[PDB]
Amino acid sequence: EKVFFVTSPIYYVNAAPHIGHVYSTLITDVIGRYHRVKGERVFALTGTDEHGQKVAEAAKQKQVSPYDFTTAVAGEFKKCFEQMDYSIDYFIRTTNEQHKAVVKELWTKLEQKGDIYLGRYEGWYSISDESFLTPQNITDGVDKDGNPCKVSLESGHVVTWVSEENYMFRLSAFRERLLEWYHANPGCIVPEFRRREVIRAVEKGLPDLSVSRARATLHNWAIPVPGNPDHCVYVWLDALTNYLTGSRLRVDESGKEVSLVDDFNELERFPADVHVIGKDILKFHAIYWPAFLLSAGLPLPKKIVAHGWWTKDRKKISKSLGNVFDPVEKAEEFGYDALKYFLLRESGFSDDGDYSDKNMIARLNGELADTLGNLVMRCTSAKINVNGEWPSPAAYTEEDESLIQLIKDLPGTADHYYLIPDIQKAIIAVFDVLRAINAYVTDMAPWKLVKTDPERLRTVLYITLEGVRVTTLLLSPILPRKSVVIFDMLGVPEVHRKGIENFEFGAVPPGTRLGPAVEGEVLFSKRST
Ligand code: MET
Repeated sequence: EKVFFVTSPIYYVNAAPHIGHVYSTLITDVIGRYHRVKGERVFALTGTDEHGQKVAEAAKQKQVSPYDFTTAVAGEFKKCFEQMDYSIDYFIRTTNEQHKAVVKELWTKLEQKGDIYLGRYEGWYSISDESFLTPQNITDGVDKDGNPCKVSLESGHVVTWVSEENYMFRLSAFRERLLEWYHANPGCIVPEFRRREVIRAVEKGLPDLSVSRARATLHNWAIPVPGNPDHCVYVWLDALTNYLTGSRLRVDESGKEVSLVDDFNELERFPADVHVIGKDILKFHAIYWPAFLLSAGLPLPKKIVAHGWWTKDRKKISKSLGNVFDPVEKAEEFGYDALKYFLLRESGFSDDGDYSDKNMIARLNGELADTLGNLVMRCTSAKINVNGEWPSPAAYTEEDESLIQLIKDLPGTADHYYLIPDIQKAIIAVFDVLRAINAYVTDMAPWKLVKTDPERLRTVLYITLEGVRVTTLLLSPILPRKSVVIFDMLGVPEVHRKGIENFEFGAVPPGTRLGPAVEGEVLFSKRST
């Protein structure tokens, strides 16, 4: 029994925030939310990666001091995530003094167990990705302007040769112990094919890792290696330590950090239950990170879910090349909950998704408006629900027991998808049941039963309300604002809107009064063809 701990990756602050970071954090936010809906202590963590050469030089380009720059951008991030209506507990910055204490404390652990030694790194490097790459992983390409140069195959960004005396981590010694972990825990990297990638890599062989860099190279914009001011710590070790730092910070209601604890157990968050990340940063989390943690004798995480990169109208995203995709703007256009749904629904973690205003409307009209929207407006109209209450149900037909089974079985299958995690599958799961409820309703024809057979209408309405309820509960994390509006319409008491107990069918007693119906309001609004 522990605080469920879920992360988004801390984002480089070299440019403004955009869909990549928003999507990543939404997943994190959703996973966190669901576990809270369960009624569990949760700790969600997003943040910014502010040190290193990439950011140091991005500051230099705009021609302002990095101290000013990083605080400026971090602000654009805090603003945007605040606009997206997330429920992240704390927002972490690698410039934070408590974080340094941790980073240094972690360093010394690695040093005291003798897994750090002074060496050299002579090889390729991407500043834009802050990644060490072998000659096999680089190719010919084009300079930021004219000239021929070498680029990364992974990312297409320029690589420079580096020949520095660095401090070296014995990553090569943790190959065998990594492969046991990949096996021992064969659902610890999601999705499965990304797990096969990681194993295949570690199987080939692992070099040692440069965990320090010549102070000059970095423009002194990093964390000093303990005992040697000539060096600074690899921006990635710095960043990967964010998870441990955040696990150790007591946090006030205003959201400001108020204290760094000595030991990770004191807050019961570490090790992270889930690390949400993107495909592009897999090796750091799936190879380096566990190797570090093993070295330092800390526990390893439970799950790492890597996702893909987005597009718009089948063309990659770029502010400069004619195809932008501003989430705060599209959220203001179509609705914040609606946009989150689309992003979570349209593409699963094994896929590089495709937004378009066409499909956004298709799914908004088809699913949000027509499936779910009509269902809540039906079972709560004056027309069908003449007493504005939860009716007491008569005897159940087999076709009733049929639907009830779905509704009963739904929580458990959604629990699994949410836990994998596979948020797409979980949404579909729910909607299958919503579709099933709209069939049952069309078939029972309650509009007609209000005059023919009120004793029967009681059993239909009840099942429909309880269906809509349980489905809405399990969509809570996806549609946080709209689920509340739904629950209000239904008149579901606040105690019943959360908690594992209210997954069970029949948790709201009959006689429960519905919410006051406002005439002007709809739940979802259709858009043009
Ligand atoms: C601690 S995970 C770091 C992620 C990295 N800063 C990025 O934005 O890709």
